[PDB]
Amino acid sequence: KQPELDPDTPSPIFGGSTGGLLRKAQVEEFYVITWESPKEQIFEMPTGGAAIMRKGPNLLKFARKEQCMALTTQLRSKFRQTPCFYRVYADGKVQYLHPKDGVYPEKVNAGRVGVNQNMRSIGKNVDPIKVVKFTGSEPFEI
Amino acid sequence: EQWVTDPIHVRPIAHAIWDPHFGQPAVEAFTRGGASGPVNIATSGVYQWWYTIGLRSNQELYVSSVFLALVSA
Amino acid sequence: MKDFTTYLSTAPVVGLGWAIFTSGLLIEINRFFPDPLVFSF
Amino acid sequence: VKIAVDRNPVETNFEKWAKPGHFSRALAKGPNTTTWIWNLHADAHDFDNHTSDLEEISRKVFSAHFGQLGIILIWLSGMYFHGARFSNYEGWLSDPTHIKPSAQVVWPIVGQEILNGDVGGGFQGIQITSGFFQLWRASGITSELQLYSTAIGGLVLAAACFFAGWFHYHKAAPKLEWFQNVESMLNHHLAGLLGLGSLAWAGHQIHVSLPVNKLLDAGVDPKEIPLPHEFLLNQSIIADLYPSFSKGLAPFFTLNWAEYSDFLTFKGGLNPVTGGLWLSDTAHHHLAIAVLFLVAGHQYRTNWGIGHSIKDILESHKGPFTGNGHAGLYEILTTSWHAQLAINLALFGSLSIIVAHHMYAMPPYPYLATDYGTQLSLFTHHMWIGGFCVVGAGAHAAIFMVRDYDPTNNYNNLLDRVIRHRDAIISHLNWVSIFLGFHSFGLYIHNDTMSALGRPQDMFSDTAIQLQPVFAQWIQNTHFTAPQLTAPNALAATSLTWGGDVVAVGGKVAMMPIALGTSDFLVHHIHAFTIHVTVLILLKGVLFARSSRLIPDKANLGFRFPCDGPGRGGTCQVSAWDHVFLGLFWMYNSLSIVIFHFSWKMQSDVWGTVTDSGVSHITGGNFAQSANTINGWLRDFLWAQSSQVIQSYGSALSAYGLMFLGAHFVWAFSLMFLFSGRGYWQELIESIVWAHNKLRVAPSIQPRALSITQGRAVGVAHYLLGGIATTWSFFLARIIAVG
Amino acid sequence: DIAGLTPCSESKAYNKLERKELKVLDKRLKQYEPGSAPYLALQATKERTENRFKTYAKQGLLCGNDGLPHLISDPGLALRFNHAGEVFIPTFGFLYVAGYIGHVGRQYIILSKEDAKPTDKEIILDVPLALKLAFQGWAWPLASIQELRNGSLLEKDENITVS
Amino acid sequence: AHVVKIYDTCIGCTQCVRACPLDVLEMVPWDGCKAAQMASSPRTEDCVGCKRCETACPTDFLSVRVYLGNESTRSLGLAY
Ligand SMILES: CC1=C(C/C=C(\C)CCC[C@H](C)CCC[C@H](C)CCCC(C)C)C(=O)c2ccccc2C1=O
Ligand code: SF4
Ligand code: SF4
Repeated sequence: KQPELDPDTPSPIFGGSTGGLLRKAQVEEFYVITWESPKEQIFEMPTGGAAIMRKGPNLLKFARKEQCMALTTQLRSKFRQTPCFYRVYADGKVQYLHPKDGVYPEKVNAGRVGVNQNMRSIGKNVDPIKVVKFTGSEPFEI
Repeated sequence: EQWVTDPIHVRPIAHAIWDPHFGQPAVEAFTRGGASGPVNIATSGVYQWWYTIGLRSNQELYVSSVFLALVSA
Repeated sequence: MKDFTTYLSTAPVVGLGWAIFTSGLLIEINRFFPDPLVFSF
Repeated sequence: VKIAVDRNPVETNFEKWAKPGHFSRALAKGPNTTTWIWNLHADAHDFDNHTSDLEEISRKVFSAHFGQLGIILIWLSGMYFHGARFSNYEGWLSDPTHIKPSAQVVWPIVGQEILNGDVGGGFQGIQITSGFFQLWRASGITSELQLYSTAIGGLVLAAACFFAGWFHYHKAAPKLEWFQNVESMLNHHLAGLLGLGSLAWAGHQIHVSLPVNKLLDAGVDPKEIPLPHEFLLNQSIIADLYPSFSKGLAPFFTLNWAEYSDFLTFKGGLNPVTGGLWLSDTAHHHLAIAVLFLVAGHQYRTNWGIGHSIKDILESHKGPFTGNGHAGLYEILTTSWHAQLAINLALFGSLSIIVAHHMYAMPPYPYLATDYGTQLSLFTHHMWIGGFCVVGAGAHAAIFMVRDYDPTNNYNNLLDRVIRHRDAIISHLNWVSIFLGFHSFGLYIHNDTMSALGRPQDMFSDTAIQLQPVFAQWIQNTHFTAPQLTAPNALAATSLTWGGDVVAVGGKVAMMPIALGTSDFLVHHIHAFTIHVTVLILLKGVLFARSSRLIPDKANLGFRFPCDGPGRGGTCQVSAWDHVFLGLFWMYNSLSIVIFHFSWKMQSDVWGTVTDSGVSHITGGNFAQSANTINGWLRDFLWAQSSQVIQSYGSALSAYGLMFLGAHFVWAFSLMFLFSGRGYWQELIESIVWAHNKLRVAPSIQPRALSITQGRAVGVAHYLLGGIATTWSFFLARIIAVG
Repeated sequence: DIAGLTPCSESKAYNKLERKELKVLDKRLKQYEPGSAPYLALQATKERTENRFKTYAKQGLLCGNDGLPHLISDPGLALRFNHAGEVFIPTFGFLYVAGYIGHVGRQYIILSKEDAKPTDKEIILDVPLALKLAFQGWAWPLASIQELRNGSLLEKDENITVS
Repeated sequence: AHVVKIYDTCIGCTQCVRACPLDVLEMVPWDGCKAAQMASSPRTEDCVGCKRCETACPTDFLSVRVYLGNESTRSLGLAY
């Protein structure tokens, strides 16, 4: 069960910085991350300095998506902690992205069907002949 | 006209200047011709090519300029 | 001694030994033979 | 604090040389690509890249220090031995006024002997602008027989220095406990290395002030001058020279310092006949330095409960705004060598430039003020060294922040507070640089436009509309009225650059006061602009190294990387290495502007020959109404002063023109690298490799083009090389034909 | 007479340049006594300068309206005259030396392609092998032509291309 | 956006995913030797085009190639 975003979640103790949180975050979108973080500890922020983190699930949020994938990968690095992602649009609609499979896209989950791929040797593509349409960047099969 | 008669004693002129930024010495420095105010020498080589083909009047130049404007339109 | 002779195959050897031989030879030829600009015949 | 070394930590053997790149396990496997060699070269000194053993890193650094000082001592010995064997030092010594210094004589091979300029003294050779003859004259040297022994001593000391390096690396390799003795390192550098050396050199200048001040400046031939040992021991001699001696050394025991006035004297200034300064002032200054740096090295608790350590002092400094500051800066320094190196190079280059500024207007030697060439040489040399040192400090700051940094134990609220507003500083300095560019460079555009439009009465000028500074003039006023008003015991002012009294030695004015007008105002604003832009580059490289607004995962990519990828429109020159790359160019620009200002001021409003009626300078005062326009720098300074560098093929100065053209060449050559990439070059190498494989002559090592980082490195290297070499050739061929 | 140039002895500008150089040398040669070192240095310099100007004018080298020597590089003008040494034989000498060098380097780089890790041999050379091959290449024109007729230098199109 | 493709030349090393900074591509069934995974691009609204996935892909020739397309707020990495 992919968990959905929950407002009114406490935040880690930190002073402030000058990264992100601009006009884009108010009228376009903002991204959210949540993760366990037991054993209240010290961590580093991708757009700031060092901060403390209580035990129990805690939630953060930033401006760009990579600003949270960096934290997910960090959490991989040291102690096995398992955060998640969230999307937000102007209408308030929320979308869950990472990890949809729940098993961290680097590992397969029981079964799905992927797109944007073709069974052809590297190269051996089509010459610019018969490619006058050019459809932006061709999938070569659609 | 000042070029066809004695093409050795004179030099070409390209266009004039209405720039208010020039000072009094500037108007006195860009006045090689003497028949008008500040001017600029003509380095296009158009006098020679226009006189070799045959031209000794400014009206003959106005005519061609109007003709070229018409063909452009 | 062995590792030293092996070390003596790198930049600090021919590339130094070479081009030292050559600079010396050219300088000596230009010193004994002062100013050539054309062959004897 | 104690000593802690290990016995035979690394056995001495020529094996590890047979495997280049052993220090990097990635390189030790083998050179399968031509990039292997360049990485071998670019990483041999990268001690913290070999392994994370900071003990081994500290040992490597403490050994490379001796490795450098050995070369330093062999260099000084080589200078002394050049002065000894082949030079006109005796001829110069018998007649310093007209004879010029020469210590290099070329070999007759292909006509290069023309470089042996006729300098007199019965000897011909290459003129030297290093300043060793004037430095040696202040030591009572009378003949060449002394420099031989001095060079012998220097070479023995250099051999012993390499010995000590090998000893402390392979026989007495210390531990981190000894290296991290900040208390001991300070109280022995500050007190011992500085105080003891200063006291020894002051005692030296005190007992060598006889020849220079009295005998050398009385027409006495150096052979006629009694040797220094004949001055030291005989009490009758030092009683005849200075009456303050032979008293009995009584005033120094009871501290009744009243009779010591013939050798510790405070005068200031110089005689327009003696050319140089006096040794008594330098002796008193060195005694002051010795006492000061010896007492200062005694303000730290080490063992016997006397004093206070550095950690307690750092802990007892906190304020309302920051709070809990200076928490782990002691560990900041004791942990990484890069932090200490960056902190040192920070003000090391700045103090080098300050030494340049204190040398050009205060020549601390005899018979060199008239030598208009040595001053420019040393001034520009030290300023470029200072610029490089400052840029290197900017680089090593980011180096520290990359490898040796973690805000957990070295945590400090000061550093994180600086980081938390790392963007407002950059934005405001951007705005300030825009201000200075529109307000210091646009003025030259306005002046050119006004001079071209035929309105000279509207151009900025000391005659049309004055824009000269007064604050610097008020500082010069406070220094001028300082004697007898705010400096009672003082005789003269700080320097003769603002106090009239045109001092001339043999026609050539040794010193004339320097004016400050609209031109100096504009040029100092240009200097501030360039320096602020350089600091902007360096600081924006240092801060945006751990994290940024675009790429958060920036620390893992390291310190030396060209980019991240052509994504988000394009990422290029984002690493701190690239910011140091650009800071090198900006330091070049700033230092070049400053040195051109120096040269042209000194040649227009300072230097010249004095006639019966006043002084006739080199140039006819072309500094007033030429600096106010960019064309002026090409009107009377660059165009005018370049005649010698291009007209010196007929004399021994042709090598200057050769270096001139070659530096132009290498500069454009650097442009080649700076404007190109690798794709084109790699594919061209591909086709060339095709051409090779047809005859089966290609190499086994895969020939690849240079790395992007190495491409930019070669670019900047050739660029600064060409620039500095061209400017060197110019300033060194122009100043010989005018002095 | 070729190209309007005249033999370099009959050039008034050439002799004027020689006199100019000698005057410029003597004006600062008169600064020193005949016993000191700089004087002997200038004496020897003048010696080999006069030798420059004397030895050039033999077997014929054309100087132009400027009096300076001008090399003739066409075979055929160096023939039918005496100019084969201006640049005709130096061409063959450089070709010989460059052959020599390339031959030795190629045979080295080939004989190293057989042992394990040849890359090492390119950063740690085989000094005795290089010395042996260095003293065996001065017949390379013989070995090159017949190694060409042999075919041991043409690779039978087994290399990496893209097209 | 950025048209990303994955050819049949692949071994399923799971490296171009533990290297992608934006978690764009997935790895779902493939019939391999020891790991048996193949990469796929189900979504591209967040792909910036950094070509970090092309550096870690050890396939010769590369299994993934980013066809550079048009830019957006996500594709330009704009926090504003
Ligand atoms: C030409 C060029 C190269 C190619 C650079 C090369 C090929 C440097 C190689 C030259 C060295 C000096 C080869 C010398 C090595 C010799 C084979 C052996 C040395 C000779 C001995 C006698 C020492 C780049 O890599 C590059 C990168 C980024 C921007 C622009 C450029 C660029 O313009
Ligand atoms: S280009 Fe960058 S963001 Fe896009 S799929 Fe590849 S690694 Fe991920
Ligand atoms: S990185 Fe390349 S080879 Fe590896 S799983 Fe991804 S597409 Fe396949």
